[PDB]
Amino acid sequence: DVTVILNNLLEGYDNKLRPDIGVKPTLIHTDMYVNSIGPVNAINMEYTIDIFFAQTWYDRRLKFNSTIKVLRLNSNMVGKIWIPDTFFRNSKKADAHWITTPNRMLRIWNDGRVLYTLRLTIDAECQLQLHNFPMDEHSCPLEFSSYGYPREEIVYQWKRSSVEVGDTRSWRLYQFSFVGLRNTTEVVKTTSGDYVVMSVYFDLSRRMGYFTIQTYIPCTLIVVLSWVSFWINKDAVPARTSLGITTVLTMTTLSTIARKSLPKVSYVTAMDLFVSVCFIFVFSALVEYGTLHYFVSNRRIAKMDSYARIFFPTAFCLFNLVYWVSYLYL
Amino acid sequence: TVFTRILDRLLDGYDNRLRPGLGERVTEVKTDIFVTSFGPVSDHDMEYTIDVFFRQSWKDERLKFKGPMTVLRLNNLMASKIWTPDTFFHNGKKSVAHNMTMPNKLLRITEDGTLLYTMRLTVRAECPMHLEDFPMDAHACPLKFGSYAYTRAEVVYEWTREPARSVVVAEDGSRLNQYDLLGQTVDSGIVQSSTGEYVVMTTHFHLKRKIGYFVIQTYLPCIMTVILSQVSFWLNRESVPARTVFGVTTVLTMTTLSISARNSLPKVAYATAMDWFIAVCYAFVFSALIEFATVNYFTKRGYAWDGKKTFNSVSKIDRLSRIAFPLLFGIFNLVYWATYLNR
Amino acid sequence: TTVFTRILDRLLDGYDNRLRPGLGERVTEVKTDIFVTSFGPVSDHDMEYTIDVFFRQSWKDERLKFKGPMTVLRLNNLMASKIWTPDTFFHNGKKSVAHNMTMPNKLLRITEDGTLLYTMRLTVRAECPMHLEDFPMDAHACPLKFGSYAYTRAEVVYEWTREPARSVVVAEDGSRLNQYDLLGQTVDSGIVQSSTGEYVVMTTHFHLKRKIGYFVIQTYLPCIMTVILSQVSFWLNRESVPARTVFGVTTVLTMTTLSISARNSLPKVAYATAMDWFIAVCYAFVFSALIEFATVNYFTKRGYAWDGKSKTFNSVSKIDRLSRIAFPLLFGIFNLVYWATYLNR
Amino acid sequence: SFVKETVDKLLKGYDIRLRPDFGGPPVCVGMNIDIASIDMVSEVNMDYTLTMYFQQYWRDKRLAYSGIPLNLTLDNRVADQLWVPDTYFLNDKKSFVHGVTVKNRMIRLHPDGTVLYGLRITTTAACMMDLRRYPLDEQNCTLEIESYGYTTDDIEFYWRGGDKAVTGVERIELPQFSIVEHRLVSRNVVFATGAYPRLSLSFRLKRNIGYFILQTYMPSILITILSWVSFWINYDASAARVALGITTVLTMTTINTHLRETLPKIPYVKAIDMYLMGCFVFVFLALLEYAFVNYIFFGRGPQRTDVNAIDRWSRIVFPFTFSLFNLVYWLYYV
Amino acid sequence: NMSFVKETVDKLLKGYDIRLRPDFGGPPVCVGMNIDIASIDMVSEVNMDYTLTMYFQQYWRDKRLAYSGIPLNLTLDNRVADQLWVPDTYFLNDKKSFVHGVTVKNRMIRLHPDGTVLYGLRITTTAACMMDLRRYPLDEQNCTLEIESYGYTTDDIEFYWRGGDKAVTGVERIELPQFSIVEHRLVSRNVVFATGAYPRLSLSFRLKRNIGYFILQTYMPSILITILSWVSFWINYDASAARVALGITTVLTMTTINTHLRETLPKIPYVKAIDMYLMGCFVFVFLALLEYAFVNYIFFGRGPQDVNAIDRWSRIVFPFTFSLFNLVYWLYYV
Ligand SMILES: *[C@@H]1O[C@H](CO)[C@@H](O[C@@H]2O[C@H](CO)[C@@H](O[C@@H]3O[C@H](CO[C@H]4O[C@H](CO[C@H]5O[C@H](CO)[C@@H](O)[C@H](O)[C@@H]5O)[C@@H](O)[C@H](O[C@H]5O[C@H](CO)[C@@H](O)[C@H](O)[C@@H]5O)[C@@H]4O)[C@@H](O)[C@H](O[C@H]4O[C@H](CO)[C@@H](O)[C@H](O)[C@@H]4O[C@H]4O[C@H](CO)[C@@H](O)[C@H](O)[C@@H]4O[C@H]4O[C@H](CO)[C@@H](O)[C@H](O)[C@@H]4O)[C@@H]3O)[C@H](O)[C@H]2NC(C)=O)[C@H](O)[C@H]1NC(C)=O
Ligand SMILES: *[C@@H]1O[C@H](CO)[C@@H](O[C@@H]2O[C@H](CO)[C@@H](O[C@@H]3O[C@H](CO[C@H]4O[C@H](CO)[C@@H](O)[C@H](O[C@H]5O[C@H](CO)[C@@H](O)[C@H](O)[C@@H]5O)[C@@H]4O)[C@@H](O)[C@H](O[C@H]4O[C@H](CO)[C@@H](O)[C@H](O)[C@@H]4O)[C@@H]3O)[C@H](O)[C@H]2NC(C)=O)[C@H](O)[C@H]1NC(C)=O
Ligand SMILES: *[C@@H]1O[C@H](CO)[C@@H](O[C@@H]2O[C@H](CO)[C@@H](O[C@@H]3O[C@H](CO[C@H]4O[C@H](CO)[C@@H](O)[C@H](O[C@H]5O[C@H](CO)[C@@H](O)[C@H](O)[C@@H]5O)[C@@H]4O)[C@@H](O)[C@H](O[C@H]4O[C@H](CO)[C@@H](O)[C@H](O)[C@@H]4O)[C@@H]3O)[C@H](O)[C@H]2NC(C)=O)[C@H](O)[C@H]1NC(C)=O
Ligand SMILES: CCCCCCCC(=O)OC[C@H](COP(=O)(O)O[C@@H]1[C@H](O)[C@H](O)[C@@H](OP(=O)(O)O)[C@H](OP(=O)(O)O)[C@H]1O)OC(=O)CCCCCCC
Ligand SMILES: CCCCCCCC(=O)OC[C@H](COP(=O)(O)O[C@@H]1[C@H](O)[C@H](O)[C@@H](OP(=O)(O)O)[C@H](OP(=O)(O)O)[C@H]1O)OC(=O)CCCCCCC
Ligand SMILES: *[C@@H]1O[C@H](CO)[C@@H](O)[C@H](O)[C@H]1NC(C)=O
Ligand SMILES: [Cl-]
Ligand SMILES: [Cl-]
Ligand SMILES: [Cl-]
Repeated sequence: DVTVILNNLLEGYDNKLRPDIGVKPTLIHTDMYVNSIGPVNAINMEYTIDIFFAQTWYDRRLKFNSTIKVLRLNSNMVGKIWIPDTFFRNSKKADAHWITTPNRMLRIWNDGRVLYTLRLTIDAECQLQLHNFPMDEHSCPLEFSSYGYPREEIVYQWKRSSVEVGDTRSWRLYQFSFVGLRNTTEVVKTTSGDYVVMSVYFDLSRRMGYFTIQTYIPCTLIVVLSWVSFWINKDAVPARTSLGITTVLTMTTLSTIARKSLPKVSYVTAMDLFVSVCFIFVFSALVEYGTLHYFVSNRRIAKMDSYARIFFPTAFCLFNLVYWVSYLYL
Repeated sequence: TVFTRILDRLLDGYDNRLRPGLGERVTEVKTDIFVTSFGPVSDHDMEYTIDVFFRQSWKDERLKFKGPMTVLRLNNLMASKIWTPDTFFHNGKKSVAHNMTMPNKLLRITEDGTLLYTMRLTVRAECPMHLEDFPMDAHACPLKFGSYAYTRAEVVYEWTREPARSVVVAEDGSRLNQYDLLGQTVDSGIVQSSTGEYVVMTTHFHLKRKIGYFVIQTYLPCIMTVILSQVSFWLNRESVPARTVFGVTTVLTMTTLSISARNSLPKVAYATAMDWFIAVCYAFVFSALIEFATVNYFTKRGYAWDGKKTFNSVSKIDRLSRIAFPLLFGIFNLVYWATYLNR
Repeated sequence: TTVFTRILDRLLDGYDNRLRPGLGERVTEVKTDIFVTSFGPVSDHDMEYTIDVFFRQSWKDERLKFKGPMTVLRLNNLMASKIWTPDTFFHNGKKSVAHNMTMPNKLLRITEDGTLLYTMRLTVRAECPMHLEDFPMDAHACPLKFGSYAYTRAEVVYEWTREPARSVVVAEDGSRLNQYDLLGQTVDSGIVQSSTGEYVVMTTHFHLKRKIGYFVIQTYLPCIMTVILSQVSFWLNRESVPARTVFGVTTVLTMTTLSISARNSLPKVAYATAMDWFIAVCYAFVFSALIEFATVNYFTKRGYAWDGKSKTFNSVSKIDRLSRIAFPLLFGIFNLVYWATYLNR
Repeated sequence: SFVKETVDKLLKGYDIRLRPDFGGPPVCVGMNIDIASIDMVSEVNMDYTLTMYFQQYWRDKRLAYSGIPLNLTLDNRVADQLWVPDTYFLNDKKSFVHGVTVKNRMIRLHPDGTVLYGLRITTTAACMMDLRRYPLDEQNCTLEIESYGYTTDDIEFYWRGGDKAVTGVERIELPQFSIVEHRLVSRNVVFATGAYPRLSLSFRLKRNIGYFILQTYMPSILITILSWVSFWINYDASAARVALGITTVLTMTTINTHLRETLPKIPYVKAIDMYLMGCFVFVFLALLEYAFVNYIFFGRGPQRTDVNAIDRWSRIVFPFTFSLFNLVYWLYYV
Repeated sequence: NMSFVKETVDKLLKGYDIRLRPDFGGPPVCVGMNIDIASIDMVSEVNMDYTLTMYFQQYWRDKRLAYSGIPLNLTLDNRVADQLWVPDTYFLNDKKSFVHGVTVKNRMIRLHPDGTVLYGLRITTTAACMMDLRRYPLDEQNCTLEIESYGYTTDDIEFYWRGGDKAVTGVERIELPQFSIVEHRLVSRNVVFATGAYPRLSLSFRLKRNIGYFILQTYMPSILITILSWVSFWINYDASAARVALGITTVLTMTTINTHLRETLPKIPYVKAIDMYLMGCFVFVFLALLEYAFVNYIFFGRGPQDVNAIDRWSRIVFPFTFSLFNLVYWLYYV
């Protein structure tokens, strides 16, 4: 009884023709369930995402009159009926799933409504404004639309529950915390025509736990250690010189991780500004002793250590006051 | 001859778009897993590899046959023309259905219309890791699977035997470098989605991270560097170059060790247990150099005591530091290893 | 038009694509020509290289002779798969790509006399085994072999279209090499005995010579200057015990840093190369310089050094004076022997 | 309904084996490109990856329909039943058509027979790079479009909207480069075998210098200045000057080793290599300077010109020569 | 003389059933196998797998494919393999594999007049072998390749190495960057289960890691740093700056050696032989520096209330104990 219904629906059917091709635009209602948001790759400016993509539209050619209300079908009928050519506009690489069978579902109601769902894994490009790193926040988008059908042919619209997520604790976000998400609608003009574009924006804020312990605190300690020489006597040339140049070597070693997981962007991130200023302070402390040693011994001038005992901590605390307020509250 | 004839008639009037017993009963699938090799686990990707012989059994009443034989083996061309469950792994990322040298699949039909469906797969599933306890972390990596298109009212999954006896892991195949497979927990359930309710089968593999490598590579070198910094408390206060070089080079050594240890861990942005231990070790080595700067501030005469005038007494800061620093560091180790190893 | 479409619709009447031309009568001779669009990067880590070529094969099939106004056809890729073609494969190829963007980058032309010209565009990744003992002063001959997979020399043979030297042509800008210099190629043909029979193999060896200037600036010169710096301490007065001690150890630490840095550039092999021997000898020279001062320090007596305004003072160590000559001379001799063992080849 | 019958009639008798105007003038194919993104500019592999919207325009009278005022956009699978140009990319290493949720391909018929064939393609395109001026280098990477089997007597290539056929270049943001300009070139390659059409799209990529100033050039300059501090230190402070001299050499070694691991592996001498070696030499001579200072005093002082003279002469020459080295280096590369 | 072949080849396939094995109701079909290893590459300790490329031949006699009248062995187009029965041979420890497909699929079918079928395949297989790297780098690995039928049991299909122990060639030509193939072995056993025995063929290799790199890069510099730490014992007890700098820099150098080796070497996160040696040398340099602290305190802390004895005993115990540690180390692992 169901075999006859399926056979009759495809009799005299052309999957190459849009439903109501010369009547009105085909309205497609889209629903998305985000299984997981994969790691953000700042080097490649992209993120991974696994979703359940559901599209709903009406196809008058698939109306069937019977006691059955809906035909719950597997993926073998996807290639027999017309399917929207929905593609993700910022997907660098995306793929469906085929284990153990194609991860696709097709349900057809008696009034011609079709529900088409498939599981997708998408690597979507995301342009990261890496200023203020590692105190940076991003809204990585996910845009999809039809490929060949303009706004006069295919129109997309979100459902009452557009995007659903899971528990957010099974996700693979290493560097970021998921803040929130938003969905928008827009029409984009191209040479082929005007297209309806659906967009989802995932707002991500970078977690700062690693950078404080690994980078900020050690760099602060090295700068404080370089201030020790201001209390060592000026006659202890081997002690102050070795302390000054070894903190420079330590600061150079620490400076090698300021730009490690991020691309070779040529603007100064917040992490690089802090490391560079720390390198200047330890550089200036060693130069401070060199100036003091030359003028005192090798011919106010002789009170440089007393001035540097207060000026260096004051200027470093003043720099930290400006630095942390600007990137956290400004 | 008879074997050929039954195969020709086996799919006459057969619609593979309809699940068996549609409109009469829910399709019952008895699953069965044989883990050949619980493959490598990637901390940097939060995913694990597993090699299994995934089995599924159900009844297709339309495929009953009469003949001298009792079991029919179907080739891959005919197996693709027969309805099979649309089983998928919920947490799988990119699995492989092996095709060498032929499709590693086998469909067998019993006389009463019972189908046994076996396939060899390399499932690359996901495992959500919370590495706050790293390297003393334990994880329960799941393997959830079920039907994609059929809700619980159409296709139902169950384990063929008792759930603990349905996932059989190979004794030889463990393939874990930094984990120990304590055991697996097997259970089923129902999940809720916008498209209905689905039967889900879960299998959790419990992994305990091995710590011996991290003790010798990170913890022991960091502990000994903290000891060397406190060794400076016994050097005489008049050896300013020696005590200065001792302090800064230990800080440089700690910095060298801190970077190396962090480079081994996956790039998470939250502080782990190893991060706190190194941070505290960084504080002790920092404080030892600060301690000498205070001792040197109250040193009066440059010369030290000779073999046989006034001479500097032993610093009270030095004498108390010889006790406070080792005792505080020993206290910190007692709290640290009790908090993370007793969980 | 109708004449042209009638020829295509009747060429394959009674054509058996399972049988090679002249099966049981003669030997199928295939003329082969390679144009190398680019010689891609060479991966010393994977011991492999990529090569973008236009692969041309010309043979004859008397079952495909046609009569009409034109003297050459042009088959679409659907009909190109209905006609027997040589099963040419690359013996050392690892993962080759047949481009089909935006359409299959193939072309099958049939001439009136039944001569087929088959051209395809391929990106072949072939394995190039290397002996990195003389690294970074090593030269290699990366091969590119191909032949019939299933047909022995009694059924299918391969010959170059023209003289072998002029059958493999490299474009003027086909050298996409950062680390090597392509010195040219040698083209040859031969026979291999297998477990399944004797097969014709067409061979092309690309001769590559590694560039040396990068390793001189990055590895050899810093190592030579580090060893020179270690021997500079011999000219410091023996009373500068802390100075000559930090001079020794920091030079050792510097040599440790350079040794690891230079080893990163070379792919991870578990045998010693010419760069390892140079660094190890440089390691020993820096190690021995600190041992030299340890002996000198053992025989120093007075803790004070010579004063400009001049008591009894230490003499210049005979070990120091002899090491001021022996160490620079021994390293010079080593450099003379090292740079003549590998460069002269 | 009426649209259904017209398409069935158009595709009935259509021979994919024959080009439009098969026996007559060459079919004139017009090409537009909308570049979605450029990424993975590789110096080691000498290639770059771009994603683009590739549109081909040509007229086939066999696909003309009347009585329908609409531009018939069809399912992508109809493209396999129609003749399309055999367009390929010459310098393409590896490319694919995106296929999620379906193959990213469009066919749009027009009443006059015009066919619009669109493709979303990600292509890794080879381009030889001259990196002897790295990081102050400028690269010109191209994309070559050709017909595999048709000569200029059967197919013609032009840029539809000549100077505006390629769009989206001005919106591309490369972390390491800036696109100075791009050019569209149309020509025929004249061979003895025949003339073949070719379309060439080329960009001029200029690497950004701000990154290397922060990571490679500024640290090296500061360490070189630090090595000059010993020239103001007293000659009798042997431990201080030796420690300062040899620690700057180790510090310079750490910088070079760090760059050799973070920068791409380009095994030949570049502009950055010339600078790092020059800085390593300057700190090398600063430590070597004190050896002369120490040996003149403690080696030839007893026998018995001025120890202070070598230091004072070094306080002027070393800063002067480093600026002289810098002045020549930057003029030669900028 | 091709018309006879064309009739014969078409006559063989007319009436052929691909779903039935040779001798469907009779004795098991014996399949002989040969392997010609083209190369082995990427023997990875981290992934615990190796990649090998081989020519995998299978031989069996099909009475239905026997022909008479042609004295030749009919080598057919490789696409005829889709029309014949072939064994369902797979590899148990295969992680991923593929048949090479340029310019065509790299497979061969060759019939013989008596009915023998030769089915060859050029396969690149990533196979998984568990590696015990506790003795690394002084470790010998044993990586195998298990070959089995997926569905048939020993009553329907039987495996054997064709020709004997020379069924696998090309092993002597295998070259690995960091291993030496000591030998290979061929095993033919039936795995007996409750359901029924299954034919299996096993090919195993013994890999021996080369030690030349580790001697000069890991062991030799570590030995030199340890010996250099003993120099302080011959320095005067009151030379605090020299002995502390020598002691603490050798500790830093050992850390630099150990941490960088951790970066370069493959990431195997459990205790290996190389870890023990580096840790042992780090204890000695720690103790040598700690020895001076005892000497310094005894002279300066307990002095006013002999430090020549501690130094002279350290000059013997440290060289002797480090010699003993190497003797114990190089005997347990070698
Ligand atoms: C340049 O050349 C390359 C190489 O040739 C081209 O790459 C090829 O591209 C084409 C077009 O996209 C592919 O064909 C379709 O593939 C899909 C997907 O399955 C394939 O791909 C999966 C994923 O591979 C990924 O990576 C590869 C690269 O490595 C990439 O190419 C690919 O796009 C993707 O990114 C594989 O996992 C999958 O293998 C799995 O499944 C196999 C069985 O399918 C199994 O044998 C394997 O072991 C493994 O488990 C497979 O390789 C196919 O779904 C699709 O087949 C459907 O559509 C065609 C359309 O003509 C139709 O003929 C088929 O019958 C089938 O449609 C039926 O099934 C549908 C799904 O159930 C259903 O929806 C339909 O309604 C229909 O059902 C009807 O028939 C069935 C019986 O068939 C019946 O039961 C029903 O009742 C009903 O009547 C195509 O095969 C090639 O796979 C791909 N090849 C390669 C090597 O990459 C590239 O495109 C070229 N580029 C250019 C510019 O020309
Ligand atoms: C990256 O690097 C590539 C490679 O170097 C650059 O590509 C080159 O760009 C230049 C500048 O745009 C191109 O030259 C131009 O070519 C066009 C087209 O010429 C073709 O068609 C003509 C049709 O009339 C025909 O006459 C030409 O034949 C002549 O020239 C060829 C050589 O190109 C020669 O072999 C023949 O014998 C003829 O002499 C050819 O078929 C041309 O129209 C341009 O002319 C301009 O300049 C002339 C100067 O006298 C002027 O008279 C014209 O009015 C016009 O202003 C010009 O010659 C070159 O062809 C490109 N080469 C390739 C391989 O693509 C690319 O520009 C670089 N990118 C960047 C961003 O810099
Ligand atoms: C890497 O590591 C693997 C695993 O250890 C090595 O593989 C092993 O190699 C050895 C050889 O070095 C193999 O031993 C030989 O095995 C054959 C085959 O045995 C099978 O068939 C026999 C009948 O032909 C049968 O008797 C065997 O049954 C035995 O094992 C079962 C196990 O359940 C047991 O129940 C039985 O009681 C038997 O003990 C089995 O089915 C065998 O024919 C050989 O016999 C030789 O030696 C015996 C004396 O021991 C002698 O009597 C014979 O005449 C003959 O000389 C021999 O046992 C071993 O089987 C391999 N194991 C596996 C799992 O592959 C591999 O060699 C390593 N690599 C390298 C490079 O070394
Ligand atoms: C991190 C430490 C920070 C300390 C910050 C605070 C530092 C601070 O306040 O130092 C002062 C004092 C110095 O102690 P210390 O023994 O080093 O210095 C002696 C002290 O100054 C005597 O008073 C001097 O004698 P006199 O009267 O002139 O004859 C004596 O001279 P000499 O006879 O030898 O020539 C000096 O050597 O230390 C404490 O009181 C230790 C408090 C507990 C410290 C507990 C620390 C754990
Ligand atoms: C790694 C090399 C190890 C070499 C180990 C070599 C060990 C070895 O043999 O040492 C002995 C001697 C040390 O000589 P050196 O110059 O170091 O020291 C002098 C020596 O001790 C005299 O005996 C002292 O004279 P005196 O009697 O008190 O008046 C003199 O006192 P003073 O005038 O300062 O007050 C000291 O300076 O060396 C050689 O003769 C060089 C041999 C060739 C060495 C060739 C080295 C290349
Ligand atoms: C977003 O999703 C909600 C919920 O489905 C829907 O009501 C709304 O129309 C969508 N679009 C915008 C722009 O909010
Ligand atoms: Cl992330
Ligand atoms: Cl693991
Ligand atoms: Cl190269």
